[PDB]
Amino acid sequence: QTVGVIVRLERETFQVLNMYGKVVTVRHQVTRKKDNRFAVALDSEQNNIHVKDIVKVIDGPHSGREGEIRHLFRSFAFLHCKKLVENGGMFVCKTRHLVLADNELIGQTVRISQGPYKGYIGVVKDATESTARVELHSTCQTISVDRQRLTTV
Amino acid sequence: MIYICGECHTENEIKSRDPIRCRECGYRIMYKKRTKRLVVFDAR
Amino acid sequence: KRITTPYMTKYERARVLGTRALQIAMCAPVMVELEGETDPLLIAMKELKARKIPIIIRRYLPDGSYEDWGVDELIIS
Amino acid sequence: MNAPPAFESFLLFEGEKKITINKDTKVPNACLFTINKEDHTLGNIIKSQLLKDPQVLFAGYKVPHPLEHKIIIRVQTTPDYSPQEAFTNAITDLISELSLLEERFRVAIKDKQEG
Amino acid sequence: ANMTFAEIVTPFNIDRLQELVRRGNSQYPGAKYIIRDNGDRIDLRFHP
Amino acid sequence: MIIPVRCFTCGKIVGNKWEAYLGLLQAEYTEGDALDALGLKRYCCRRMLLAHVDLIEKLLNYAPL
Amino acid sequence: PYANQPTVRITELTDENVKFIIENTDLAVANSIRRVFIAEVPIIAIDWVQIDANSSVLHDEFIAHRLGLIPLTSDDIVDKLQYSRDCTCEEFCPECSVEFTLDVRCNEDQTRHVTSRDLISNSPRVIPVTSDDILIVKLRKGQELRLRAYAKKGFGKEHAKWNPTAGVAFEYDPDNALRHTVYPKPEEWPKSEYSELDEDESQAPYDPNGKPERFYYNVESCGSLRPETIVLSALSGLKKKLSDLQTQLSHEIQS
Ligand SMILES: [Zn+2]
Ligand SMILES: [Zn+2]
Ligand SMILES: [Zn+2]
Repeated sequence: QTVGVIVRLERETFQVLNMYGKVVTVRHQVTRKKDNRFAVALDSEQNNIHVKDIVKVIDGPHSGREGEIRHLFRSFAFLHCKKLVENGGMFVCKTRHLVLADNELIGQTVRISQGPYKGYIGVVKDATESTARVELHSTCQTISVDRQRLTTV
Repeated sequence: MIYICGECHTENEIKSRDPIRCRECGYRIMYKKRTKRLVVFDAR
Repeated sequence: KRITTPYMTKYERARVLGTRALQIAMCAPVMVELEGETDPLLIAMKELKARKIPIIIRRYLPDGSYEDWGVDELIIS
Repeated sequence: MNAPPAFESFLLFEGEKKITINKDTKVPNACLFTINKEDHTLGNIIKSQLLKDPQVLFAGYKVPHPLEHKIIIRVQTTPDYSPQEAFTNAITDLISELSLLEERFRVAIKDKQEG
Repeated sequence: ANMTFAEIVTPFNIDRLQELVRRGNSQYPGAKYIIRDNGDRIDLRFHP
Repeated sequence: MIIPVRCFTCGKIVGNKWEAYLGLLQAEYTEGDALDALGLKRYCCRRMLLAHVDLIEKLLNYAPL
Repeated sequence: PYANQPTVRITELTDENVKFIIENTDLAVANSIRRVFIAEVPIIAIDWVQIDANSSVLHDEFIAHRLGLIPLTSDDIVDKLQYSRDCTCEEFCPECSVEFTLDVRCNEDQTRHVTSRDLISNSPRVIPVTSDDILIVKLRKGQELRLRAYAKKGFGKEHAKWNPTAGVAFEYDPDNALRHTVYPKPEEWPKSEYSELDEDESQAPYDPNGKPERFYYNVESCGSLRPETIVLSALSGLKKKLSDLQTQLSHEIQS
């Protein structure tokens, strides 16, 4: 329910700064989330902002500071600032208080009910919106057919 | 699942953690039963 | 007074056609009016027959010096 | 594995026309009929029938590749006659001949049955 | 169908290469990869 | 192993004649006479019964499993 | 400028084969007619095959291949029948297919012969042609073989199992009057059954103004169709092909 950003590396623990702005001390065995570097967030003035963008904090507890975005959330953003000597320069603010400076048919036994390949049976290797690959049981090949041409067993 | 003893044709089920053995022969070769999935052939 | 031959060697033809075809593939301007062509190779050949490719060949003489040649200056065979 | 679907050796798949015409530019009155999903069965007989007509200056056919199933028939007639007209007349002549042959073959079957 | 050639997108072949990208690896002829100028490789058998 | 259904070359049925060919051989027919009796004139079909080896008899000796 | 007026003479008529002569015709028409005999006289052959259970020594597709080459009596039914890929049905229906069933359970130490007799059609109009009978596979005690198949309309060009003729003997110019062939030593060669050359010559005198004619046919059926039915359906199919081509050419020219 809540992500965290490491703000200090220690012998046996991580000092982690979370979305709430609360610095916590946690064990080595938190999970690494897949960062989304292409995520888009809106500042307080309806300007698209991405990571590594220098953004000023005009509202919130950290109002007046200016920092570089390093991580993003649905409604939070983590700002780094070398001048700030707190938590390695890392803090967090809500995004709206900133300003920029698998197909179910896969592996299913199917039966060609329409088209030149009628009669036969196969298994769906790949499936799309329109067509789908079928490994044909009958002959030593695989071919693609419209999903309209398929009828499941 | 079901397997056939290779000597006396004794159909028998075997768990996933017991060594195989014919339940009436003691034989130690088993063959899988035929698949119960639909199989079709074009006669070409 | 360029002492080298006034002819285009087959290797020079190969390199100039390949490079100009790649240039055309990179959305370069075409110095000849095409006639509905899509392949850069054919367009480069058309330019070569027109003698309208802006490349300059630099033949390095074995003594370290060199000669410079316009493509239209050389004899295309 | 690359063996073709044999049933797609005589069936027009989608976006394929049975026959197309191309007026050859080398010689006037010269046309090329490209027919898909056919073989020597129609090509040879149509070639012979076109050769029967004296108004057809030249008539021939080829298969560009046996694995493919195009046949290209070149037809050249006099400059008062369409090659398409020659093609249609040849087809009508062959169909009339085969209908006559069917009738005579039925008559022969009946004769041999009674006889 | 397996072996491939790299064609640069130009305003002449944009339609043909667009259709080839649409077809994908499943049918012949098709394509495997889109290589944009950034270097990212979009594989054309997993991203519909 | 088993007799083919048809002659490969021409396509005449031959799968209803191997057992009859054996039976006529037990009558001490010369093999040519036997094949003539079974209506096989073109040597394409005669090749079939003259050169076929019926290994299925040697294969049924094993267990049915 | 019009096609010849062919004349027919049936020399021999039997239920397995037929022998006839076509006169006043072109070579190409005769060649196309024999090509249609082998290629485009459709019949019904067991194509689709579901193995419910197999325990014979022979793997399944071997049995399916053997069942494919079984000829079937399709004299009249093949006309009203239709191609499965053309008909509108889920998989199969009587309008485009015929169901077969087979089940043999050998629990006797004596050898068993699964033959064509054991095939069970759901319509008596189509049966194995032998119904001695064709052997499909030998079975031992303890071996079963159970399956259900479907036979459908097709012709020999698609696959040789739909080939209705067991060989089409063809001849023309038996005396070699046209000299289309060049015997290096004509003395060595046998005379055809139609050649009128007496047994002191080997070639008719070379006719310059001759043309191919008097085409001799001996069409041998597998028994799936009667031979006269094969020839009649051949001519009908070739006429159908040419009429369809005329329709497409008319549409092309109008376009
Ligand atoms: Zn046992
Ligand atoms: Zn034979
Ligand atoms: Zn149907």
